[PDB]
Amino acid sequence: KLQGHDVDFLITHPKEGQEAGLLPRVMCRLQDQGLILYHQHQAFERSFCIFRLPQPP
DNA sequence: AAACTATGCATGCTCTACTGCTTCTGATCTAGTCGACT
Ligand SMILES: Nc1ncnc2c1ncn2[C@H]1C[C@H](O)[C@@H](COP(=O)(O)NP(=O)(O)OP(=O)(O)O)O1
Ligand SMILES: [Mg+2]
Repeated sequence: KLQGHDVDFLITHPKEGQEAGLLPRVMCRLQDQGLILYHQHQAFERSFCIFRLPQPP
């Protein structure tokens, strides 16, 4: 598809047994960066958000 | 020699405080239902 309504990703680690708490850390880091308008919760393995994309113009 | 007053005792009622036991209430928590999303 060339058009959509959302962008969906899947995060994994080829090595077994390391992504115990990956998502909270990445989400909080992005929030510190200042891009998440909405976090589903503001250990979980799923979340939907509303990113803040800066357009080139 | 008699009357007044200092001293004390015995008892009931009341404020005040303190310690301990029991019960009630505010606060900390899992099941059911509807709804959101993917
Ligand atoms: N009700 C459901 N039942 C089963 N699987 C589902 C599902 N809803 C989603 N999935 C699975 C399959 C879906 O591909 C994926 C999430 O896809 P989306 O972001 O909800 N819709 P997409 O991005 O594909 O299209 P568009 O750009 O037009 O909005 O999760
Ligand atoms: Mg999507």
